[PDB]
Amino acid sequence: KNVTLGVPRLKELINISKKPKTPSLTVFLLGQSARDAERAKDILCRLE
Amino acid sequence: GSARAAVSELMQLFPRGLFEDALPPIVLRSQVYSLVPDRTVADRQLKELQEQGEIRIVQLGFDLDAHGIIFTEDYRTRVLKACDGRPYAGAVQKFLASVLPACGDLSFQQDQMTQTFGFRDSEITHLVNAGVLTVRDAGSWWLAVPGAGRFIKYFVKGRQAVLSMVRKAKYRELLLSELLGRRAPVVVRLGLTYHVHDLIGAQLVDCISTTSGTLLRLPE
DNA sequence: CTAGTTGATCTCATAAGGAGAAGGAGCAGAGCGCTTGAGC
Repeated sequence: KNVTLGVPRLKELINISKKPKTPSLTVFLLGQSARDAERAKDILCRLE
Repeated sequence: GSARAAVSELMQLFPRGLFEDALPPIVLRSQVYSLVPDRTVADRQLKELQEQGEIRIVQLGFDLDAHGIIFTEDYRTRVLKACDGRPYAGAVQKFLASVLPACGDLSFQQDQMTQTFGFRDSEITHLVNAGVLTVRDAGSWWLAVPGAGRFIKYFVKGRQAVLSMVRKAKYRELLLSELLGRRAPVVVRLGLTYHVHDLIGAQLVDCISTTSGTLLRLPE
């Protein structure tokens, strides 16, 4: 995807931004979900 | 109906121990009119009895006609036991020995206080420190009673409370015998008997007599 | 100590930003002393 980078993100960091321009979550899976695809897409549906 | 008698009864009602013997027992001019039917004369008796030096009528701020009464001797005896041991205890004693027995006006002018009583412009803060000189305006100030804050807060709270329940009462009437018989509400602590006298004087209720005692109603 | 004089000194006179922080509004509900108030 697209993630803010560079001077804009550096400013966004120095002045705490209550509303990040591109907020994101890096989600890692625990069980079979991490290996197989059906369960992982299921978790995606559960989260989106 | 004697104003000397009238003021005495109210004095007895006062919850003396409730205020830890610090505030002198205040009685209102509103409840004075309750005992004495002819108000026209009640002011006249208290007027000469003011300059007679046996009463102090202090102006309060809960309404425009707020005039409280403090016993002179008790007003004296209580200020020393409150002022002494404090930085302001200095010239308040002078105020007592000079101003009180030489004047009876409810508010003192700037030129009056400074010249007639020989007061400087530095010690005047000490009287403002603990309820001795209020603030009427730039030029004048009403006489204060120390520790009057708590009283009026409970007094105003009580007046509202009694008024509210009277209105709530079915058909908007409530027999006077039904106040004394019923336990006083905990919201008002100055005494249910104390307040019912106040609305009578304030004419928020009328003492309507009937076969079943006397009744109070909101004005129509 | 007293007048007289000399300057100072004054007075009066005629005409196609933003991000954030701070205040206040309005509604929304919880709680509670109260005032009944009526079923067993």
